[PDB]
Amino acid sequence: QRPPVIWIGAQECTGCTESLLRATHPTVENLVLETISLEYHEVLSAAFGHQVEENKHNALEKYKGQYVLVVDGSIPLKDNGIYCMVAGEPIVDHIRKAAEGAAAIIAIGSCSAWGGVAAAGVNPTGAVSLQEVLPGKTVINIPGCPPNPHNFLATVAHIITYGKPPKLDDKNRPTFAYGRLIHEHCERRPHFDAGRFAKEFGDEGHREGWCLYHLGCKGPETYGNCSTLQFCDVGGVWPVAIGHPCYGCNEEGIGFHKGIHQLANVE
Amino acid sequence: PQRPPVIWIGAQECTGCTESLLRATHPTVENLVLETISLEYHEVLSAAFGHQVEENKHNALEKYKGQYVLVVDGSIPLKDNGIYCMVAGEPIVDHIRKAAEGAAAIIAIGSCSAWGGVAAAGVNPTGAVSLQEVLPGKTVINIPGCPPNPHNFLATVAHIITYGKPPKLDDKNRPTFAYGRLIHEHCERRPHFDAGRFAKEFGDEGHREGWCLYHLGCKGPETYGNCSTLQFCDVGGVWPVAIGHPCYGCNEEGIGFHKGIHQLANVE
Amino acid sequence: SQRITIDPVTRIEGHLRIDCEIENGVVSKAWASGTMWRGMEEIVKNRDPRDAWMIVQRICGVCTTTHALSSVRAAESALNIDVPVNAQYIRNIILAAHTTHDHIVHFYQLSALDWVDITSALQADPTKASEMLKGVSTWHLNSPEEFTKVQNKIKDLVASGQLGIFANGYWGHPAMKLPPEVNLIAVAHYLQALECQRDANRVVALLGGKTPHIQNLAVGGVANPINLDGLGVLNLERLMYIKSFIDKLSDFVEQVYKVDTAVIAAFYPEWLTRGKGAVNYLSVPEFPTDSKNGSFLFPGGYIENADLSSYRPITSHSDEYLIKGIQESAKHSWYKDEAPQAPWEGTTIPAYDGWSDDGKYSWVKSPTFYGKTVEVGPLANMLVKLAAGRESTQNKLNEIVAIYQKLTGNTLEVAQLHSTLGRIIGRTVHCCELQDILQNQYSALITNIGKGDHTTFVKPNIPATGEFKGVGFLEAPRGMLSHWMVIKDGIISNYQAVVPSTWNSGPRNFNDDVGPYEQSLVGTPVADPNKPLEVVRTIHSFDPCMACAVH
Amino acid sequence: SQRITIDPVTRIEGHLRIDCEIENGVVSKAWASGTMWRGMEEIVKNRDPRDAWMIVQRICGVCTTTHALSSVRAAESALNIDVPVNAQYIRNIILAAHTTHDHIVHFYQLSALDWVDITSALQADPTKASEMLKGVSTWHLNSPEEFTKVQNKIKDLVASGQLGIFANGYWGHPAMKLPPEVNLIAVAHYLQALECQRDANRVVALLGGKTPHIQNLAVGGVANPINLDGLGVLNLERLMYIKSFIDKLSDFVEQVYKVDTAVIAAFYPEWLTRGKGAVNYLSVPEFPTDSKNGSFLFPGGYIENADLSSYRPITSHSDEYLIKGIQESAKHSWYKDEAPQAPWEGTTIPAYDGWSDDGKYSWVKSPTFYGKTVEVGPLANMLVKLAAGRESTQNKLNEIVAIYQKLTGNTLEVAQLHSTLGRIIGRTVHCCELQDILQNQYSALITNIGKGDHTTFVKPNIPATGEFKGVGFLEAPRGMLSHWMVIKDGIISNYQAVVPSTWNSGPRNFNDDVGPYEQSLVGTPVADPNKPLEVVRTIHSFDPCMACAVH
Ligand code: SF4
Ligand code: SF4
Ligand code: SF4
Ligand code: SF4
Ligand code: FCO
Ligand code: FCO
Ligand code: F3S
Ligand code: F3S
Ligand SMILES: [Mg+2]
Ligand SMILES: [Mg+2]
Ligand SMILES: [Mg+2]
Ligand code: NI
Ligand code: NI
Repeated sequence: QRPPVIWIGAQECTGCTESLLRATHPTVENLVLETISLEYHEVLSAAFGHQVEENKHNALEKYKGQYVLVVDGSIPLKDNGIYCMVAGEPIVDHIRKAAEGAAAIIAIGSCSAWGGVAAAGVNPTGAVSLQEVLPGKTVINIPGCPPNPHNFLATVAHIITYGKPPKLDDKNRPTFAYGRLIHEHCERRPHFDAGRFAKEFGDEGHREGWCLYHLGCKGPETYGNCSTLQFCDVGGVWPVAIGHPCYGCNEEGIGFHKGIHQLANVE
Repeated sequence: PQRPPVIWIGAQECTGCTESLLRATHPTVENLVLETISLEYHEVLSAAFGHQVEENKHNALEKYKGQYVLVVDGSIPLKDNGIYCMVAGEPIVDHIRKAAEGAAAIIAIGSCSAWGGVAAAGVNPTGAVSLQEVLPGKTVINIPGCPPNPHNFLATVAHIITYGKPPKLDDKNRPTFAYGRLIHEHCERRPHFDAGRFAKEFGDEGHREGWCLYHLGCKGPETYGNCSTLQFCDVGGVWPVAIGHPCYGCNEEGIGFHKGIHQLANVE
Repeated sequence: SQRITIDPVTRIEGHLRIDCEIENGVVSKAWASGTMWRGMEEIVKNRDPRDAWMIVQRICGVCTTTHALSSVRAAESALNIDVPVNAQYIRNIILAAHTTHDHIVHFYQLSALDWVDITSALQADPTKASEMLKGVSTWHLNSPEEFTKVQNKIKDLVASGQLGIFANGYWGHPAMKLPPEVNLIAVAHYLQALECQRDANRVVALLGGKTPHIQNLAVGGVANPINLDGLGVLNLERLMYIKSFIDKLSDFVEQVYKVDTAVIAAFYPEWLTRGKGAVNYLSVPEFPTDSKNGSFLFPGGYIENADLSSYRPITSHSDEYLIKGIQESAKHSWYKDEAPQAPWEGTTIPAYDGWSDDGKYSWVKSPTFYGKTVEVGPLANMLVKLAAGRESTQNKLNEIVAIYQKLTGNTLEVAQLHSTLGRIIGRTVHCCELQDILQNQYSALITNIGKGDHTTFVKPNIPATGEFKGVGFLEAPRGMLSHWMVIKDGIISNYQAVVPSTWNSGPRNFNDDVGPYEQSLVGTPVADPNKPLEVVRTIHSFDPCMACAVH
Repeated sequence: SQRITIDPVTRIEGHLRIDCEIENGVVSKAWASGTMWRGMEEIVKNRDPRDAWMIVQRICGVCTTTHALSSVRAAESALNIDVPVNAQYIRNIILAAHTTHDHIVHFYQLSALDWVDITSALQADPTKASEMLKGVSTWHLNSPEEFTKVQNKIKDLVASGQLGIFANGYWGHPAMKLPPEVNLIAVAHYLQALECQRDANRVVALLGGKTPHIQNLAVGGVANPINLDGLGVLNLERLMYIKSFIDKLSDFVEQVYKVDTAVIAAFYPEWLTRGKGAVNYLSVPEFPTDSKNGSFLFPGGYIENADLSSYRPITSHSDEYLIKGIQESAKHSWYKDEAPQAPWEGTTIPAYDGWSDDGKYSWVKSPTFYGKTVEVGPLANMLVKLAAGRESTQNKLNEIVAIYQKLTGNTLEVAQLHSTLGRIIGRTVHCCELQDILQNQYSALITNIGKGDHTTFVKPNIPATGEFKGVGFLEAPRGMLSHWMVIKDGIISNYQAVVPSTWNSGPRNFNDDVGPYEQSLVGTPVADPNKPLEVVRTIHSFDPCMACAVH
């Protein structure tokens, strides 16, 4: 028997699910066949409509107290929740019901972790975070837009393998992935230190792999593991390594708030 | 289509430089030998042995005169008239000088052929020297490391094939794309260095938080290479420092195999 | 007769509700409803034009890359910027590799379980299954041994009593027509597909900096620093790595996906006679290869009343005929302003009043082209290519038809492509032709770098006064995408996205005309109204993306 | 008689010359010669004991990891350090995964072209080839389609006129006995092998920091920082990654390598009756799992005169019987001191005087165990395991024999393992059992970390005066390895490596007794003395590593 997981998408772009299709340890096929039982996920479920609704209810009863609940996307509270309606009911209600019986609750992605892009600017739909919708519950936050999928998978594995969540910071983010500023573990720090800065994409310094601070890099104010774990498990692939500043997508008040080329505050 | 010919001669080699190729992914060793090049001589993989493989060498040197890339791993021992490495009854230095005569390009892969390496270290029992030292009239492209990331070699070969000339080289004839910068001038633990956050012993708290390894003897400050960026094995996040061990300076003459693991580097 | 609701529709991107009236076992009328809105157009407003792409990329994570690219193209359109050719090659490789991933995942992970019964696969003889593909495919992973491994995984899943994503599927449904052996073949291919799509996205990641959500674009070109001799930048070693993944895509695409497309058609030939959504089709040209945002590798055009012979070519993203035709209405949508709006003058003012069959029933707007309803996406794209006389497209379609003929003894005519299966076929053809796009553009990049051109970025200037309008067109996996940006006093004063799934999924329009999803369902036989598999088959053929449709 | 020289012997590590006297087409006498020396023992002298491992690892890059591990074990022996159990788990995973790579490459890339004729493979019927393996293997990549792809690669290579590594091979030689179909099977497996060995080394890299030449050891334990909650260190994500590669090895090992071993034996049964190198065998126990450098997963022992029933178990790396038995002579080697030397008292003084049949003819020394010649390596290691009654080893051999029986109708007895093919079989059995070592030690590590033990390193103290001595044993891919370190006034005053290929390849000893390579060749039929394939077949079975043998 494999540990049950219930995944509900709110105001999601599906990028957080799509992260799983890049994963290698486990791959998505090994995740769903070997590591977990994915009891509800609308992107992959064979069942639709009334049949998939049955699966949800069956799973909530059968696995009460045992399942991991995962939510991607923000939860819109404006106008009584009507900005995201599934089977005729506000998504906030589906989420609160599923949270009642959850052994652990995970907000995957910046949207569910802190509102993200969906809650930015004038916030048209009154989008909020999963934690805000579940004030009485401990929500594990795995931010990023989307996070490296292993930030999520290794959190789930810790719960399964050792019976408890990984250590968390004071935003309930796992320390193994979010315990340090990108700029406090970035391979271009020597260039920063020496005043060796890209000024425009395609200039000489940029073409020598210099620091991207003056292009608006938000590494100095963003917690994450983008410089170390990086992305896609091919080696050497993260925004800065490719030539673009960090935008702060992990970090509330940075990504989707500050302009790309706006300079970060350095501690 | 015809593939560009390569002749590979091992001198005082441990075979790690060849073995690097079996970790490569772009190209994989099977695609290297079937699609990218024609590997006309390599003793580790050649079906032919003895007199037959000797014929292959001679035939290749004649047929591809002026066209082939010559590659050497290992140091070349000059002490006692070359007898510390004898193949088919002749000193390896002679085989190498002969093959160099017709080479379009000449590559020392690994620290041993690049600058003598471990084999030439300390008392240097066999009077081991670098490829460049045995070929004073030739431009030798040096691809150091013990062994280098195989793509440091493969991308150099690809540049020669694709664009008809070597990649840009530094004043040690090392390709700049791989050896153009100190490891410490592109190391992700520089912030920790800068803050005085240092591992003091393996297994201590700082070490277990991924702090800088300077005080464990990291030679990143005096070693040129791409270990922090390209890293190794194409899995992501794998190089000595990332795994928890200081750079030993294996790329760099006078560092690797000279300084102790725990001896401190000079910082510029 | 009766009224059914399918909510949620699964195995799509996003939140979709489908309602159907059924009369005498056949759908008589349908409603498509996007049930989630974010207001991404409003979120991006009032910002610097350069910042838009990183925000609006988050319209969708399935069709990641596409909104980013459309956004920078829109800004470049407004500002009159000619993108460096290297930046085009890189943009093109990303889009082509992304779309490869996208299409493979759609056919297998999203669509196959409409046509494939995993339970029936347990009864298959693996050897017979393998034998069925002799002379049909040269794929190296169709052995009885492969099929046995796959069958045992299904066996173990079922035995565990934890079906998960497979629970309560349509196993045994009368519309399921594959023999056990072909069901097993499909499940094996479903699992193999996951490796191929992973390789496609490794291409994307090495140029984009990650995927989902690339981070290498700019208004003015790309952030990739081309330097063959540079450490830490886009050098020959990194390019070789990209190439190694490009080369891993073709075999699966050609020997599995393409073949399975013909196989499904062969067993479900009635599905070539239903699921027609429109008589008009639009696509834009794609993959520009010159220094002036043109010279596209793929052609675009407009087909009216299904007449390929008199289609109108579109060879430029500045084509005023295309630009001037496009409007959107919110008469039957949950927005305030209902009259058709050109997107430069568009508004997006929420006005939710609940569901009404005759009133507002969707967050999706209703696009028209010169007042007509239009289908976009792979069917449109293939038909336009056939109308253009594109030999590569006719040849690739012919290969699929040749397999179908081998299996059935029948041929396919163009008339039969205006269907659920025709739509699926168009997508497959696209995936196949994209492999040549990748080879072509990788080669172009290597060659251009060799001539000494390492330019990737032209820094924009943005006047602090004046009003400038720009449109960025892109032929996305699900069809023609357009981002419409108005700049006034240096900032975005209006932003409107008109997205392919908006065209196809949009509700009844200003004249109460029916959009493609709604039209395609009329006449769908439904054996069991409680389990309307037949409806979902047709809807899935459009590859719905509702985060896209609504934004 | 006729005199032949094979120089260089290819498809080994390092520089080897083999000479043979042939009488009426049978080898009557042989000489093995290591023709390259570096003096690695002298290079490492007069250094801090902690520095040795990074230097002496470079004895060999084929058996990378092994000299590094033996060196730290030797220093730990001298200093009386008990290695933390987590350090043992990590060392064990590296060694097991390394050896997996090593053995796979030996069977395919180094050995197969002695037995396999690529020209003949061009004549194969791929379907017949696939059919031959029904009920012999469940491997998923034995389809006719796979075999056809492989056959076409060979065809294209031959047609190119550039055979490269395949040029002037022993195609059509009378000793080549495989039918076209089995030749094609082997070439397919040769190419597939390269992916499996790559996955094995991904395991090694993630713990070692790279491979070749790991960089995670220390005198005192390992440099890996265990912290499940740490960024940039060995956390659960990294461990999961390691596990993903561990899991990818088994199927190829079990369904291809193991099966091919039986297939080669089935077609070459005469090779079970020649190539006996010795009557005595040694192996050391390996993979310690306690906190005191003991509790090995694999047993060791000494077999005398081929009598398993009376073998002597070795269960400790501190075994005085083992330690005191080992000596080396340079009577027929190019060193000055000729009398047998215990390695703590060893010298390595070069004294090259050219080749002489009756004098000195090798850079390899001549090891003895209590004055006897001994074979080390996988044959020794298997025989010792069988003598120990290790069920896992008997079961794994029985599986190989069952396949052989299916193909030939015959069984194999232990007497037939004292042979070229027995030696190959021992290596295969080792590779198979190592997969269980990997699973076992990964689980042990995860469990131990879960109990709160994150310790990895015990810092040594090294007295600045006094003279003291240590020995590090390791069961390497090619057999028992020992590093012998004497420390005086805090630095290395003597360093002697006695390496498995030293045992096997060593020349005639102090009493002119013949070592395993030289003995194994007596009786070898040679059809064509110009092309002595038969000789190379037997020599290759020992997996020669001459950088190892000589150092
Ligand atoms: S966090 Fe980013 S990727 Fe995930 S749902 Fe939100 S917008 Fe999409
Ligand atoms: S500003 Fe950005 S690129 Fe520069 S060192 Fe900091 S995180 Fe790295
Ligand atoms: S450079 Fe290192 S890996 Fe290469 S031959 Fe020398 S010792 Fe071996
Ligand atoms: S001393 Fe070593 S670990 Fe520290 S910043 Fe420099 S190269 Fe990195
Ligand atoms: N493809 C795609 Fe997404 C949709 N519809 C966009 O654009
Ligand atoms: N295996 C190995 Fe190398 C040899 N002989 C060592 O030790
Ligand atoms: S934009 Fe996001 S993905 Fe990492 S590099 Fe910055 S936190
Ligand atoms: S020891 Fe060598 S492999 Fe790189 S990290 Fe230092 S140069
Ligand atoms: Mg500029
Ligand atoms: Mg819109
Ligand atoms: Mg020795
Ligand atoms: Ni989309
Ligand atoms: Ni070796």
